[PDB]
Amino acid sequence: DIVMTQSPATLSVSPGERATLSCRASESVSSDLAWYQQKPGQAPRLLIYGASTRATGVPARFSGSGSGAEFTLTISSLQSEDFAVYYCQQYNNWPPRYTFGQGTRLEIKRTVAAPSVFIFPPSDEQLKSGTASVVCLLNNFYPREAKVQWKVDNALQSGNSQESVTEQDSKDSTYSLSSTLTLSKADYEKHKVYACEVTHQGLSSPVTKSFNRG
Amino acid sequence: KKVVLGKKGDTVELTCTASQKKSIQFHWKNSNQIKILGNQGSFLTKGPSKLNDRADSRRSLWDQGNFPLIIKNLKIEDSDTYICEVEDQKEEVQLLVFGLTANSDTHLLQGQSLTLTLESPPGSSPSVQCRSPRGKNIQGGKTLSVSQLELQDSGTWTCTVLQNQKKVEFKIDIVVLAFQK
Amino acid sequence: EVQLVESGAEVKKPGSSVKVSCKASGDTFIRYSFTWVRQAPGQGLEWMGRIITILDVAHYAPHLQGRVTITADKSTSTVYLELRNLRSDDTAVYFCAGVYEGEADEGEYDNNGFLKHWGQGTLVTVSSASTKGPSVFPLAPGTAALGCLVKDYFPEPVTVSWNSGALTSGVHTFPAVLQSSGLYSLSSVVTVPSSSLGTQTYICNVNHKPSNTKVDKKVEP
Amino acid sequence: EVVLVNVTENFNMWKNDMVEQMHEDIISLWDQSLKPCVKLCPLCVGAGSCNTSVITQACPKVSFEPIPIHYCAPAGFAILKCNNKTFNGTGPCTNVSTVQCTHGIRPVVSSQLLLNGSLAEEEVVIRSVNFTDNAKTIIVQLNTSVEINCTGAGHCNIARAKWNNTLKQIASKLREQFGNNKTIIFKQSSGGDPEIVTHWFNCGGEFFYCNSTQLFNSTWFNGSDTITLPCRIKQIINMWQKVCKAMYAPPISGQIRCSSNITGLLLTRDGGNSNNESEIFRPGGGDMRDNWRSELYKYKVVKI
Ligand SMILES: OC[C@H]1O[C@@](CO)(O[C@H]2O[C@H](CO)[C@@H](O)[C@H](O)[C@H]2O)[C@@H](O)[C@@H]1O
Ligand SMILES: *[C@@H]1O[C@H](CO)[C@@H](O)[C@H](O)[C@H]1NC(C)=O
Ligand SMILES: *[C@@H]1O[C@H](CO)[C@@H](O)[C@H](O)[C@H]1NC(C)=O
Ligand SMILES: *[C@@H]1O[C@H](CO)[C@@H](O)[C@H](O)[C@H]1NC(C)=O
Ligand SMILES: *[C@@H]1O[C@H](CO)[C@@H](O)[C@H](O)[C@H]1NC(C)=O
Ligand SMILES: *[C@@H]1O[C@H](CO)[C@@H](O)[C@H](O)[C@H]1NC(C)=O
Ligand SMILES: *[C@@H]1O[C@H](CO)[C@@H](O)[C@H](O)[C@H]1NC(C)=O
Ligand SMILES: *[C@@H]1O[C@H](CO)[C@@H](O)[C@H](O)[C@H]1NC(C)=O
Ligand SMILES: *[C@@H]1O[C@H](CO)[C@@H](O)[C@H](O)[C@H]1NC(C)=O
Ligand SMILES: *[C@@H]1O[C@H](CO)[C@@H](O)[C@H](O)[C@H]1NC(C)=O
Ligand SMILES: *[C@@H]1O[C@H](CO)[C@@H](O)[C@H](O)[C@H]1NC(C)=O
Ligand SMILES: *[C@@H]1O[C@H](CO)[C@@H](O)[C@H](O)[C@H]1NC(C)=O
Repeated sequence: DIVMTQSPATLSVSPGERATLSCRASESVSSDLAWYQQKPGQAPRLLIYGASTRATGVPARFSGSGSGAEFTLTISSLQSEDFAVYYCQQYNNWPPRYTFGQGTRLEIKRTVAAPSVFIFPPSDEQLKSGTASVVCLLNNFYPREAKVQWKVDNALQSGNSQESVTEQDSKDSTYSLSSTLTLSKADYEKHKVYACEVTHQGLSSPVTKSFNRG
Repeated sequence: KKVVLGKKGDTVELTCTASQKKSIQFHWKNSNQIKILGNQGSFLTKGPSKLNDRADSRRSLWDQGNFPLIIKNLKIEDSDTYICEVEDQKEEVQLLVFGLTANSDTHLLQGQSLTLTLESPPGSSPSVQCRSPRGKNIQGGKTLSVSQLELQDSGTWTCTVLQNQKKVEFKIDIVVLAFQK
Repeated sequence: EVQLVESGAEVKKPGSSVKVSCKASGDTFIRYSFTWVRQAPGQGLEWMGRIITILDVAHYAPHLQGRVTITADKSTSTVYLELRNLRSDDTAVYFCAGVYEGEADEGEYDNNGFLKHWGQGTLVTVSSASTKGPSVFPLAPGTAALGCLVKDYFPEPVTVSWNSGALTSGVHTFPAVLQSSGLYSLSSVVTVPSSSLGTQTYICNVNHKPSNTKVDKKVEP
Repeated sequence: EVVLVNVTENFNMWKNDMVEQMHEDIISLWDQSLKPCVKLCPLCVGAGSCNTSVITQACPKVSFEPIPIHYCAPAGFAILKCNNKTFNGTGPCTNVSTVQCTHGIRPVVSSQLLLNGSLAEEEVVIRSVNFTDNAKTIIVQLNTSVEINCTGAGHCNIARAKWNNTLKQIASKLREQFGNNKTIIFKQSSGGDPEIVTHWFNCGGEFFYCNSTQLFNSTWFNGSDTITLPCRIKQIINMWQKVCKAMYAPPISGQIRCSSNITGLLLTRDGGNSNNESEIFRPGGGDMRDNWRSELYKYKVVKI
């Protein structure tokens, strides 16, 4: 099958500046190439088809070029509503076996902002049900990349936590992240100090937030 | 000597079959030799008849040696003798198209009259019988009339037209209003 | 231009089949081709197949060939996608999409492979899990952080507001994670002035439509 | 080639196996040459319901350009040729010879107008299996060619003076067949499939559908220098080989040009019970055997 590859995976661009997105095909698809924009929770939106033709309702600042196996989408000056994920699609083959690239996420480049870190012990009500969830919150940081590690009695934890990250904030362009450590009530009561250690470009040294059970 | 009865506004399929299961040259004409429809190889042709806009066949049947004349939205004046000419052979069928309507499309009162009028093609001698929901039976020729409707006549009447030993059925919805004393 | 409206979310056990629909309004149906594209959580778009509506002929992606059928009902201007022998990895949002092909009724057909018009999407969750509402636990509190842990529900989605919609500033409701139990979990947090903790009451409102469950939870120091 | 002295041979162009043979040959040529992106064919009988056979395949854009075909004697047979310059194709031929092969015949597929064929040597000739039967196609063979120039940009041009001269000659021949007091009227196709209602042909590998109303709208024995026919190139077509639909890819050339010579026509007469002394003729065709018949009428195959 025809494999479509986009680069980079993530593009960080300051508001009002130019963005250039790349799409490569594993073989020639001529000019049968479309570009789509997709925002979180919405359907994709057609921007460009035939490699360079703007669809109706698409502003002139969007421009597609290329042919064969190499294509580019250029956004001349990024507006707030242009930050989104972009996909390329080839539709050159017959019988039809159309394929999409894996997307380029275009996000807002801002100055580095360290996270504010908070820790939440399990509630008494959840403890009553036999489970202990411990929540570590990293609030309003940039860039998105962060490292969170759980230590219980200074023992490094593995395989008992899950992270979730918000979409980029529409007002301040930051991200937030939760890490949740889950153990049974029994295991929870077998240890003393619960700590999440946060590593981030905005921090000189790793930040630790902790509590002792009870 | 085939006779087919049709209902005004409905669709009728007139059959024509060949000896072998293969697509060959066929043509439908009317009694005045006006061309209705036929084929040229794998293509449909339509002639300068009054049925032109409403005539068609089923090409998916031609390879099986069946060449129907399908007439949609039947009109009374479509009544005629139609001839299918296929492999040096003529298959004849007389189409008779009938229409049946009530005197009004509006709701009627108990004790009011209902008159049904059968629209017929020239030369036809149809007899009609209509039966209301309560079992009230009326029969006649061109016009059937009930003097006084009962509340129990409200609903679907069923009318059977008899022509050339064949029959066609019309259903007509009649509303008769209830009231309080 | 055509508007595409899809049918509602589906929840299926692995092995089941699903049939999703998409009603096309606003233009002449047979002049459009229609395509189904799906998107698994956190993943990209996957082309599933496309029907040449006027010809009633559909073509499918190789990886799905055999268990997918795309049909169209010209009488109701509706396009259907059926996916058989469902696997948990068939969990995705399924989009109906389409494009104008020219005066198809007069034999003009561009055979366009791009997609101009899109439906809103239909979530299809395929899982061994049974529908159930969440447990809601407090995440007790210059600036203070507090929240609600919304745990052990199925399927997606769940909706969260604070103080019946009167509080939106500083709120972060995280995307759900799928736990090893096959049940979803998320947290909703909000930062508020510390001085407020002793006067202003904070309630998270949690709505899970699939189980018709609704929970309000007061979060206190 | 070799004249048979004092031999009289009966010919029947309407029952000629050479026509059937050529037909099967051209069907094969097209099936191997012009492949549809999608092909849909009906399949019925059994259980009750009907079915549709669907084939999807690569459909390369190719420029179709007919090459002349020569038909030589099949093993065990001889080809006889009628030498009579004006022969109606059905009856005894007094001047007949044996030939090794037919002349070169370009297998042009089209409706309404016969293109790039052979001209009558003497006067215009009309042929039918039964002129009295309004349902039977009339094959017209011109004695003078008329250029028709078509472009993928959406039209065909024909010289109005030339076409009008042609019509007069055809009408004269038709009233010579149907009655000298007959008014001859030409009218547009009365309806049916697009491939039959329009002048339909293939040019540069594309299927053209040209509105021929302007060619068939005159009254005889009762304008502008160029007649310009509006045309449409289509991707979805009704196939001539059998009852199927095919879809082809859109054009890739921006300069599609063809210039052909009209050398004949396929007409049908309205007929019908009328005391009126006029005859109506409309462009016809569709059965490509008539196209082959227009060239093969003077040949037959006999057992040696
Ligand atoms: O049919 C699978 C086919 O689609 C591609 C891209 O066109 O990948 C899509 O589907 C994958 C599996 O569902 C997803 O993981 C991916 O994100 C999505 O784009 C090809 O990779 C694959 O051959
Ligand atoms: C018969 O036709 C041939 C042409 O093939 C011609 O040469 C010959 O003179 C004709 N015979 C007669 C009797 O004229
Ligand atoms: C054609 O053949 C006929 C006999 O069938 C003959 O009398 C006639 O001369 C021929 N036609 C012409 C114009 O030579
Ligand atoms: C065709 O010509 C032949 C003579 O070659 C003649 O016998 C026959 O009757 C003609 N047919 C018609 C209908 O003119
Ligand atoms: C063509 O035939 C017609 C009779 O149909 C005749 O009047 C005309 O002179 C002929 N033209 C030529 C070039 O022989
Ligand atoms: C010729 O056609 C007429 C008109 O339909 C018909 O009456 C006649 O039988 C036909 N002649 C032959 C020999 O088939
Ligand atoms: C058709 O084109 C030819 C050249 O190929 C030209 O000689 C002729 O005049 C044209 N005929 C028209 C436009 O009728
Ligand atoms: C052709 O048409 C002209 C008008 O365009 C008409 O006057 C004439 O009689 C017709 N005959 C010939 C041979 O041009
Ligand atoms: C051809 O053009 C004429 C005159 O404009 C029109 O009446 C007729 O319907 C057209 N025929 C078609 C579209 O086949
Ligand atoms: C038919 O021809 C007449 C004159 O011969 C002309 O006035 C009229 O416009 C034509 N009709 C069509 C449909 O082109
Ligand atoms: C059409 O015939 C004329 C006269 O014989 C000739 O000049 C021209 O080359 C021919 N055109 C084509 C396309 O065969
Ligand atoms: C007729 O022949 C000419 C010249 O050989 C060619 O260019 C043209 O394509 C032919 N027309 C058709 C429809 O085959």
